Amino acid sequence: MKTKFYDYQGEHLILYFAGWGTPPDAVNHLILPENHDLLICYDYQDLNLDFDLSAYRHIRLVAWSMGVWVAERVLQGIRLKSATAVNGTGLPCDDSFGIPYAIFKGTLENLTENTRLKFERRICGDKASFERYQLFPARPFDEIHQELTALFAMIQQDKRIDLIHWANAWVSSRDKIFTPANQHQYWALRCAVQEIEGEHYVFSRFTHWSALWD
Repeated sequence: MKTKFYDYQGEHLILYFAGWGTPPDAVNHLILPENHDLLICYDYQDLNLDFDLSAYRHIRLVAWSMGVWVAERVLQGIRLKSATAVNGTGLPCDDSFGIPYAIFKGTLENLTENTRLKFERRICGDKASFERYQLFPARPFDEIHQELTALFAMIQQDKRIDLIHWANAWVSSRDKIFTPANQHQYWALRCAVQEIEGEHYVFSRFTHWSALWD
């Protein structure tokens, strides 16, 4: 996978796992706590994370959408200070616990630049939110298409769960991707759940990283 590393000379690390095909810039507006570096992880063509986590004292994970499933594999066996899921579950292609199969598979079967934009409208909700999201630099179509191909294969072949344990989960009330009922069904007996009014992309409602876990 790809990374973007921010050296703020921190003792601690915030680890952000992006959604499938999403722009890393979608979290630039979040203020970091003092004494924290940031590592943005994305482009899940594979699960290789070429980065040394060892120097950090505390590592806090924030994973959005399909990033939750990815983070469970990448960080299995790594001690985390906290792990926060944002509109994502351990079973991302799942009629009960994730994105319904018809939607997940349908998205890949029909994926074009045009349907990509329609899917981003579904992720963002209203037109104004969608248009704001379009100002983030878009990742190349061929890259996000290959990413979904890779994710689809991996997710179909590996339905393991609870590879790490989560501290809390945020669930958007109008999420049209991971439906709120499915998110609640997954997280109910696993971790604290925080409901928030919003859409699958909900980072726009936050100003500070730390609000996500504190």
